[PDB]
Amino acid sequence: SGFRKMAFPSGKVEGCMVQVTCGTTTLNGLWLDDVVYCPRHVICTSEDMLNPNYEDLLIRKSNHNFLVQAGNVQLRVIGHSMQNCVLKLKVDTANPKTPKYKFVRIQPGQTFSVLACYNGSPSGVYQCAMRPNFTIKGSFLNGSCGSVGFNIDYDCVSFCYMHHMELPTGVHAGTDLEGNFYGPFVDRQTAQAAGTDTTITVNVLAWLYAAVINGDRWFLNRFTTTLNDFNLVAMKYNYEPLTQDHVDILGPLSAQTGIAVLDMCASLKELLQNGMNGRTILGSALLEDEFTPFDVVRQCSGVT
Amino acid sequence: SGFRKMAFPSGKVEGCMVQVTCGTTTLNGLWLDDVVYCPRHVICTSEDMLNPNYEDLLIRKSNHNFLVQAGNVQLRVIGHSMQNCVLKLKVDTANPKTPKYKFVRIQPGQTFSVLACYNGSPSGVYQCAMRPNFTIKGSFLNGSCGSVGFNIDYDCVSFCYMHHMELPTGVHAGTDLEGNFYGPFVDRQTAQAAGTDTTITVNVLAWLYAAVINGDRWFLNRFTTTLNDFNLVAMKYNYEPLTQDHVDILGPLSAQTGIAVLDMCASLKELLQNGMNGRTILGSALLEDEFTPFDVVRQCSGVT
Ligand SMILES: O=C(Nc1ccc(N(Cc2ccsc2)C(=O)Cn2nnc3ccccc32)cc1)C1CC1
Ligand SMILES: O=C(Nc1ccc(N(Cc2ccsc2)C(=O)Cn2nnc3ccccc32)cc1)C1CC1
Repeated sequence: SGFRKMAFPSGKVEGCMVQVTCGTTTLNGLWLDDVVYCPRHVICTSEDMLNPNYEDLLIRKSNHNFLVQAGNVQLRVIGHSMQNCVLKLKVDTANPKTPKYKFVRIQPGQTFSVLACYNGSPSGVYQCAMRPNFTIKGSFLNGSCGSVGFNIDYDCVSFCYMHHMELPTGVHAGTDLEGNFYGPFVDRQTAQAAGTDTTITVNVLAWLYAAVINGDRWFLNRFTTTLNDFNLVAMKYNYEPLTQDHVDILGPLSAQTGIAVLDMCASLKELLQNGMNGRTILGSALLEDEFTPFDVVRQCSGVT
Repeated sequence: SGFRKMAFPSGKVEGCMVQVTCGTTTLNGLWLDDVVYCPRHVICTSEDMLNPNYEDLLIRKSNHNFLVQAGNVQLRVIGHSMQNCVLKLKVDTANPKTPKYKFVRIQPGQTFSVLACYNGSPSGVYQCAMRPNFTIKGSFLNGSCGSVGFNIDYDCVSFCYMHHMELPTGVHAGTDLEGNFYGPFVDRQTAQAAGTDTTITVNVLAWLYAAVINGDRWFLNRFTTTLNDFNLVAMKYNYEPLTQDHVDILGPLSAQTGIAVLDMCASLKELLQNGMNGRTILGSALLEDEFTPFDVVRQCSGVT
């Protein structure tokens, strides 16, 4: 028992991190097979971030201008190309530590682990959620760009995120591994405000089921609700509207605990209306929304 | 910016996890050089956990009774010995993935990452603190025993914890890598209650400095306090008494922010007395105590 914000073991990803330097700028790259993936803003100078013309900036760069170092060994760059907001540096050596992998574009509300890196070296790993407003609340300092987000299914690493920027609000924006930004963000040093950060209702419910499984049950009540009644309350508290698809994914947790999804919704409704009253749930004094129903099942069953 | 409960990259530890089976029981072992370390209760049956005589139980076991598998390859056991509550299985092959390592016995209040494993395979990584009552609030299911806690300094892995048991209260107990239990716990299926779980005051203060660095400052006040005045309040709220050594370790954070340690203590005092008033600090509605002053500095500087 016990419930923790658990990240995937990062070893398979650590073996892919490299350092990419272009002129004065150094950031992280992801080396898979004979390609190194990195944010295209690696080619930008101080007077560029303001309004960069990446096509015009990339014209002044050749294969030899991109310095890729893996550990203490230099990789030879034989090709370079821009795909949306990422650069793909073709190297002459396939990464011998390349795991089985996929590039996936995750849905808002889904979770992933981030391996924060600096100068191609890993510093830490933590679990994140893609917010409904397509930002992530990460922990990144200058030099962390190119750090990636991922999920792992047995031996396959699904890369879903690459870190590119920090908005003036301290939240983070980035792309999938095809270089497409999550949300409306652009790789430009401009005021870009994130939209309303709504709570991932399906995840809070999954976490409430995790709490019941692990012994925290004070919040269980004698009430029930309907999807429409619950959604009226969810709207007021800037919670995502719950759908029948959400109810369906909560099915295994509902079956395991014997608490119908709508009864758990009624517990959530009362917690939203009345607060925690100074109490805690799984060591938290607020409703946790960064565990999907899949994460709860995985952690409560021990999937390796 | 941003602040997260970050764990160390687990790759160096993943390469050490093996599966150890003795009779019907399977748990995790740690393979470093030519030795596999695992909890000695791997030799116990159902009618043993109640009151096991490990010396008498180990007498009926030979090198061939301990099955050690690393991935899909079997290791040959050429020696076995019991050191306190761990078994040391000498194997004929040095682990080719053995990192530079140390065995350290951590102090209560210090933090570490846990690589949770099942059948020698890693499932996840999370950050823990050794509670002042020598328990850890982990996430472990049956089969997780032998999972280890560790810290990493550049390339050196300091192993500090090995998981052995879950107390009837859902908290976890374990040993250092010499097999000595943290706290008064014994590897026996008996009621063993943990003592009072006090809050790690030096860590809450370090987290409050992390909050100021990352922009959360509503809790800063116009007051100050003394060590004795603060400790009167800390006693009432089951917080660890703050010492001059604690003040000294908070020194770099105090210097970075320009907020004297005793002024931060006065903010903590008011938060203890008046609560959060429905507000949050670094996305938490309670005072976080599982970040040491070293963790805050490391995360806020980007040590890899
Ligand atoms: O100034 C340089 N580069 C350089 C500067 C800023 C950035 N930007 C914005 C940007 C994006 C596309 S263009 C400009 C970031 O937000 C990067 N970021 N991400 N997480 C951060 C956390 C803290 C601080 C910065 C962080 C990206 C690149 C060269 C070294 C001289
Ligand atoms: O029953 C067997 N072994 C077997 C049973 C219990 C245990 N024990 C207590 C114990 C310790 C020394 S003696 C008995 C644990 O607390 C292990 N633990 N740790 N985390 C857990 C989280 C959830 C459940 C159990 C957990 C250790 C070993 C053999 C497979 C048949």
